[PDB]
Amino acid sequence: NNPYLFRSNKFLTLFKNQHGSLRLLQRFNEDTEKLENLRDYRVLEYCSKPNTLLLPHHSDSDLLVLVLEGQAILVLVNPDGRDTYKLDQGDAIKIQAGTPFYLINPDNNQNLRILKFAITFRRPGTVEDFFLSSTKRLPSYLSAFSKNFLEASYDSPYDEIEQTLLQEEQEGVIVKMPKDDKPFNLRSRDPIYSNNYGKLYEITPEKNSQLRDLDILLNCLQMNEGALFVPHYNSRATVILVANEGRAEVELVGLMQLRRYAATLSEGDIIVIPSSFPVALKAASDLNMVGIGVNAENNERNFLAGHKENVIRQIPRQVSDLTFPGSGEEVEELLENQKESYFVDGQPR
Amino acid sequence: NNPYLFRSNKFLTLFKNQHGSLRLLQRFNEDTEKLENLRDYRVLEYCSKPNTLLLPHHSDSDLLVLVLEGQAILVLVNPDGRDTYKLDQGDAIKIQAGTPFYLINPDNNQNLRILKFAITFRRPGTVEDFFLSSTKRLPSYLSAFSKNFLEASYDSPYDEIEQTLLQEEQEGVIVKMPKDQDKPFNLRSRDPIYSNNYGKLYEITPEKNSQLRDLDILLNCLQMNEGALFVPHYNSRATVILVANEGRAEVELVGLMQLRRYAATLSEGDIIVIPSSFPVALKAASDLNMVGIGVNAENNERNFLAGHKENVIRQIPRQVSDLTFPGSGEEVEELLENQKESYFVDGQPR
Amino acid sequence: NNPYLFRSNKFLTLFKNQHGSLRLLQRFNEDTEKLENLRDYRVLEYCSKPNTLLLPHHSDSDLLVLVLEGQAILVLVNPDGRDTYKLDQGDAIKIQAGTPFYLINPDNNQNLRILKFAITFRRPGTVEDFFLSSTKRLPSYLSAFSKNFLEASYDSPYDEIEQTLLQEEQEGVIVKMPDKPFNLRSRDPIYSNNYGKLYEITPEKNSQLRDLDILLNCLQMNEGALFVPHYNSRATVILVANEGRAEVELVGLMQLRRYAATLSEGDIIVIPSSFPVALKAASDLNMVGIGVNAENNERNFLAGHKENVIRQIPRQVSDLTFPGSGEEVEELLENQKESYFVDGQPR
Repeated sequence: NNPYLFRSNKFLTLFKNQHGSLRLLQRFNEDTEKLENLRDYRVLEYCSKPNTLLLPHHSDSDLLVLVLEGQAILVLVNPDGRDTYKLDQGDAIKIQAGTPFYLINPDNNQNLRILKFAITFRRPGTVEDFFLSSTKRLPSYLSAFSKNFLEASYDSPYDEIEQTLLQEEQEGVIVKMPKDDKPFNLRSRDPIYSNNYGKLYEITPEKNSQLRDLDILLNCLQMNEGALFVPHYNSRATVILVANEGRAEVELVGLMQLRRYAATLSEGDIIVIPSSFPVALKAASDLNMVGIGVNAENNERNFLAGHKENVIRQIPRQVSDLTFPGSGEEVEELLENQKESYFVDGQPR
Repeated sequence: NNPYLFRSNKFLTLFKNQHGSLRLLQRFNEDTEKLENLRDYRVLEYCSKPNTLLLPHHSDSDLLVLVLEGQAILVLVNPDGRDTYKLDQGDAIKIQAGTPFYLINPDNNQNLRILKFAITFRRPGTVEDFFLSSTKRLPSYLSAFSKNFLEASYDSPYDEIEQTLLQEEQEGVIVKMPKDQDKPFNLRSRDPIYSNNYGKLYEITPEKNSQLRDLDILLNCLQMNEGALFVPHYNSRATVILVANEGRAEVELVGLMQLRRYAATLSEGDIIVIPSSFPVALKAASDLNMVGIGVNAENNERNFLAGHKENVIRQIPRQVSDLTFPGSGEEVEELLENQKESYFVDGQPR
Repeated sequence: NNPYLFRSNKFLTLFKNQHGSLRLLQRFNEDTEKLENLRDYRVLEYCSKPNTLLLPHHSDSDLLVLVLEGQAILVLVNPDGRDTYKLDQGDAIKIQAGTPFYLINPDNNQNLRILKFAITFRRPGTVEDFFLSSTKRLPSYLSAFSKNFLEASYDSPYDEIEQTLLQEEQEGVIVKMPDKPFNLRSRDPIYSNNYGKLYEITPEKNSQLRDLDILLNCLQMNEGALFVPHYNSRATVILVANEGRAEVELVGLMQLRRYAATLSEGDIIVIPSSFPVALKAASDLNMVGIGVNAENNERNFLAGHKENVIRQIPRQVSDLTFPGSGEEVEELLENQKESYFVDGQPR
């Protein structure tokens, strides 16, 4: 029906128990040619309950980890030592491929919800995880080696090695904790658009060294019920837009023939907004959303309504008069009606 | 039959009326595996008559715009203001994806002929254009939005909005202008890299021009006299899309399992693709000028197999020549010394 | 069965005579989707006997040339002049695409064995060579041009041109004779104990490699030695058995699979990024590694004292991850004293 829309039911449950869930969005190009440009990227949700640990693993892929809800303790293990980070809501960090990490929800009441955005390069489109832990679904990758190699390696009898590393200890890879460069925040900077209806924060690869490497931008969209993000488009960034809280009425325009792709988004729903496609966004409730833009370097946002950054207002009358049915002045007058910019009252009068 | 040849009839007419035409060359990889390296690029012709306007639109693709014939006024609109450029014949400029522009042929007699070279990145191989204009073939992309959103957006009744923006005024996206009235750069802005009595070749490399560095492209303007021959050579890295602009060219291309020769006579509007490392030679049937667009251009080097200057065979020592070739070392060295001129030579039969 | 394994018989013999052979490994992705990441690269052997010449040609591809055995005289022809290089065993150089070169084995007794690693960009996965020489298998690419163009070009009669350039002189492309290169072992080895050395040039350290985003390593091990379980973060390494025989255990993936194999002279195993790998020397062996996606690569070990990531996991977390008590784990990882290379002899 709409190829740019990924309902929260298009997520595959990789793992689940009473402690938390790991879910994996289908390939962007599983169902359509129109997203060949995204085939290298995958999205994952990690919901975990209080006082949980995600057992040590490494990914074959680079991860952009982004805390939507709650607080987390991330530990990266390198051959040398280990780095520990408290991530609060809105914090993001890049976990290099090959780095072994584990994740803790310390809060005694607050759930944890984390968005992983995997950049694949080994096998494009596919994310493999390597867990050290023998569990029910899967054993330790150490167990894959022969009796000889393991014994020679650790200078130990296989019986010691098996009873100490390789036997199945835990049921799952999310377990209960005993009954008891750096990260950066989306909203660490001042919002690039901010009036009485909405804020939009944005970190660009131009401004953050972790993102320059990935050629990604992140933005945090906040709006009030009834507010409208007026028609605009990005020059370069293809933005994967994730409904975090609230419901959003989205209208997307594209193309042969002129097509309109509208949808109402609930918590967990994703729409892909290609570069140069005009888009508008009404808040059905107070909502915040999180955007991940690829091909982000040099991105520029052109508006088609409101006072500020309205490209149509920069078209001279002599040209307007020819382009449009209205006279040059008739057009210029209609564009001056709307006083606010970016975010406006989207309520029927 | 010849997969590197794109006749002028391989262009699809996107739009046409009595004011001008916009045409679009088929994908380079539509008909052969042999051009996978070009699948991200598309070529377009814009021929427009005097005192015409191309209505405001933006592309999803980066455009390299290049004026073959005439003069034009290009206006790039940004959210901040707008930039205006006079393009004369041989002028080129990069139009960023997402930039809304319009194009005017002001000359009261001279036609306008422009080459668009689209670098695609959103949907590889595909160029979409977004026109603000309600026309016969297509309505404004603004019209696509709901009655609610449009009204809320412009703070106006839909009646006003439809009559002012969305109603069809113009018949086409090329319209006649009313009666009673970084920066661009020229191919020939530098000195030609090869220049004798038979031919000139101008060349801008990404090494020398910041707009091209980004695209990893080179442009060259080839001029030759009837009967002149561009002697056998090849590029190391650059795969050149070669556009017959004026005159007719006898072209011999050598390639590969099996050894093949891909020859053809080229007319105004014809294109041949000359892969990297493929030996190529080119005789002028008439006085011709051509335009070259080379991809993978960074660090390109041109090796010749004939003439005095830059003839790689002349750099092979006699001891090795004698083994490589049937002739004695000296017999070879003597034969390569015969041809006195370089690059461009007399191509006339004796 | 094992898609990462390329036996020496999987090389296609492009040309052969009593003077030498040119052989070309099948596409990495011919038979499996699991190596999409390598589809731009091709491997070749050039084995030539003493006092031989490889006739002047240019490639459509960038070549990383690497001398496994013997010594060679490489001549690169540019439009201006020519550069001549003596390569000794272990020497490597990048021959840019389009550069015409020829190759000589001057030694009166030693064979020449060269590993060519082609980086393809024109037609991805395909290497074309363009020989100036008329031979039995193929004529000079000059012969392709018309009588007119050739005559006009060299300002000479076709008779002279044909008898001097275009006629078949030689039987084959290997005939009997009448910036700078760098050695794998030019630096100090990054790992060195009583069982093994590993040399490694990274793109970080060598500007010829920075361009190609490649690392090279020279692995030397003593019979019975074991390269303990490790993985690279980013580099996918094409591993070439040069001398000796190696037991290789490679672990990967929906299902957990082990890809073991015994490798002989000429055999290649591809070791993906993030796949744990271990390697026992059945005999004294040396191998050559070509790692792609090499920029910023990091090697994490799962056994031995130094650079063992499992040792950096704290007890409190270990206790949960593994069946053993925190200290049971900590103690077991302390048993093995040496690092990287260990005694692989069974108790």
